[PDB]
Order: sequence, then structure tokens, then C-alpha cells
Amino acid sequence: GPGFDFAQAIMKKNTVVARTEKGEFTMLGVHDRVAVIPTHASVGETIYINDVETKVLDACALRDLTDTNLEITIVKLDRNQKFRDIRHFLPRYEDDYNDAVLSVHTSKFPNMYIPVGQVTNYGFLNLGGTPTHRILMYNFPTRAGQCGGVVTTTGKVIGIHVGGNGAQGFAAMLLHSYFTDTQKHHHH
Amino acid sequence: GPGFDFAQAIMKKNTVVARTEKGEFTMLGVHDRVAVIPTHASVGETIYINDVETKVLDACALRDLTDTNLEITIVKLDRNQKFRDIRHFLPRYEDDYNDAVLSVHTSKFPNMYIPVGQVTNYGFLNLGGTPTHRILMYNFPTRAGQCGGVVTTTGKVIGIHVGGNGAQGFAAMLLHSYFTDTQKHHHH
Ligand SMILES: *[C@@H](CC(=O)OCC)[C@H](C[C@@H]1CCNC1=O)NC(=O)[C@H](Cc1ccccc1)NC(=O)OCc1ccccc1
Ligand SMILES: *[C@@H](CC(=O)OCC)[C@H](C[C@@H]1CCNC1=O)NC(=O)[C@H](Cc1ccccc1)NC(=O)OCc1ccccc1
Repeated sequence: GPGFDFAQAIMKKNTVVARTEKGEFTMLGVHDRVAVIPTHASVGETIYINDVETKVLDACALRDLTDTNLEITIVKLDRNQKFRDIRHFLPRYEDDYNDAVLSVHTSKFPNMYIPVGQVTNYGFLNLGGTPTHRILMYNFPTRAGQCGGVVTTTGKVIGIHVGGNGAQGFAAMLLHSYFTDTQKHHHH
Repeated sequence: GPGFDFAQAIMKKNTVVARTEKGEFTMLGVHDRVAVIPTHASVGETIYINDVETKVLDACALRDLTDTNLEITIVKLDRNQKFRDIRHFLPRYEDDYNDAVLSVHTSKFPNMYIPVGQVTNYGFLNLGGTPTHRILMYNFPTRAGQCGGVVTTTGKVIGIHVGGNGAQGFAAMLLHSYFTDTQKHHHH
């Protein structure tokens, strides 16, 4: 059955409530002070984390080599506590999955779990008017208030919720290589 | 940890979406064509069950011997399918419980699970102006849309959600003897 225990352990140690000009989002912390949030949350230079105003030291809105929105923004936060490192739970590659759970952590829903069933590598999505790539789809009627929600199976954190049409929900993929230590250049 | 599997098996086989003049409620089916719903759903002589209009053959608004609201209404429904008999999962007596789950099945939330933690035998509640008895309390900020939601621990179905003040949630108890086959008299 659905990996509720795994979902709950991720929610407990690795989510915070984030709030921007656009409202509240579930926020998954990945390692150190690095977390993710859907790009359309429109992150600025400060953000509320569990109602504490917090400096955004870095924010990268991911796009692929076709210059198309992936709907993931990676943020680095000025806070004291480090997130438990969960990069080993991120999938290496695109894939399809069985029996996933969607978990939400907002002020309205501090702890909620939704089995969304089978998750398919969907690809292209016109996301409320923005072309977007690398989308996962599940047949569940997801709602406003669930963006940022964490999509897991047992042992894998696979995406964060970003959209729905009333019948399906859509998550942006998380891939291991989004977060590898690496060597870089000028990005803003 | 929380008995998510048990909660899910109850939701799968024993809940329907019920809709009255007051809106949608999670509805737990108990045995045969007998189900429960919070009294303030204000059940009439027909009700929608999964959007199918359905005759209410009987509705009993439970009150205790002090003539006080228990907030449970037991209904008998004119439908073809029998509910799986779950009376053996109902507690015999009032009690306190650990690590409970609150499960909701409405159109907006067809399948949602919320760990509400410790559940205490609370007693008297002024429920939005109606004196009410035999209430369970959990420290979780429950919301509109969750009434009727099923409160379980592993192996026990213990109540249905009926109220909250923004910080706590309140469920009406379910006791085994509410549903025993019995011999009766004139009740309307
Ligand atoms: C999540 C964000 C939100 O509600 O707004 C501020 C918190 C929301 C979830 C979505 C709404 C209906 N059902 C759902 O599962 N996502 C969106 O509204 C999304 C735009 C957005 C905004 C902020 C952050 C991330 C994304 N737009 C959307 O879902 O449009 C509907 C759609 C989707 C796919 C195909 C066609 C139409
Ligand atoms: C559930 C019913 C509802 O939303 O209305 C139509 C579907 C709702 C849940 C409650 C609302 C805020 N947080 C919650 O967990 N219950 C009530 O609103 C309840 C009256 C009612 C109506 C229909 C069916 C059952 C019960 N009233 C209520 O909760 O009042 C607030 C309160 C509670 C306890 C002490 C003080 C004040």
C-alpha cells in the first residue's frame, strides 16, 4: 500500500510553511539551508518560514536547455537550523511510479496525506498559460492550497505539486542532480 | 505510528459522500444500510449519496438520558449495496486514545488522512451554541469540510468529526451499543 510512514517522516523533518506575496506553500527542505518551492510562488528577497521573516540568500528558477519553465525554484535561506540531507531519496532519472502520496504542510493543513495513486511521467504541460516541462501527473482532483505539496513513494521524494485541472494533479519533478555540490559561474 | 492502513481500509469500504441541505459530509457506513452523519447536517427524508438521490428510511438523532445532544444521527438508507459490517471495530466504552487519524471523503477531498495525535474523552462541549455530551478532543486545527470525518486508531473506529475552535477538533463518540440488533418501541 501507500508509503504513509515515509511521507510522514519527510513531512516531520523536512517541511516548513513558506509564505510569499502569493500566499502559503508547502516547502520541502532538501539539505543544509536549501529548499524548494514552485516558481509561481514568486519568491523575492525575503520570505516567511513558519511565520518567521527570513532572508532569501539565493533563488534559482529552474529552466531546461529549451529555455522552458520546470516550475521548480531552489532557494537558499538565512536560518540557523540545517535541513536533514534527503538528497539520497531523490530519483536519478525521470520515471513512472505506483501508489504515491501527496503531503501538505500549510497553516490551514499543518499535516495532511493524500494517496493520489499512479504517477506518470507526463512531459509537457501548459500550466495555466505557461509552457512547462518535466511534469508528473496523477489522477486526483487536487486543489488550491496544495502547491508545494510533496509527492513521495516509499524511499523516494519525486516532485512537488504545482497544478491541477479539477481531475488530474501535476507535480514538477525533483532529480538528484538539481542539488549536487558542483562547480559554477554567474547565474543572475 | 498512526494506523494509516486501518484508516484507509475503513475509508475504502465504509465511507460515502453524503449531501444534505447543509452541504457535504463524510458518511461512515456501519452495517447493512445503516450509516452515521453529524446531527447538524440536518438529514431530511431524502439525501444524496455519492450524488445519487436516496430515500432516508429512518433517521435517529441520538440524545443521552439527560436529554442532551450527542451529535450523532443514525440513518437507514434505501440502497442496494450493504456496508461491510464494522461493528466489531467500535469501542465498547468511553476511552482516551493515542495517535489517531482523521479521514475525510467529500467531493473536494475524496481521500485525505490527518494524524491528529492524542484523543481525550472530553465530555461536555458547547458546540457552537448547542450543549453536547460524550465529545472527544484532539489538538489539531480542523476545518469546515471535515465534519463526518472518521476518527480511527488501529483496530478501532472511535468517532466522527463534528466541530473545532481553530486549535482543537471535536468528534462525537461511536459506541458499539448504538448499533446492536435489539428489540424496540415507538421513536418518532
Ligand atoms: C497551487 C497554487 C495556488 O493555489 O495559488 C497560491 C497558493 C495551485 C494548485 C491547483 C489549483 C487547482 N488545482 C490544483 O491542484 N496551482 C495553480 O493554481 C497553478 C499556478 C501556480 C500558482 C502558484 C504556484 C504554483 C503554480 N495553476 C493552475 O493549476 O492552473 C490550472 C491548470 C493546470 C493545468 C492545466 C490547465 C489548467
Ligand atoms: C463541520 C460542518 C461544516 O463545516 O458545515 C457544513 C458542512 C464543522 C467543523 C468545524 C468548523 C471549524 N472547524 C471545525 O473543525 N462543524 C461545525 O461548523 C459545527 C456545527 C456543525 C454543522 C454541521 C454539522 C456538524 C456540526 N460548529 C462548530 O464547530 O462551531 C465552532 C465551535 C466549536 C466548539 C466550541 C466552540 C465553537
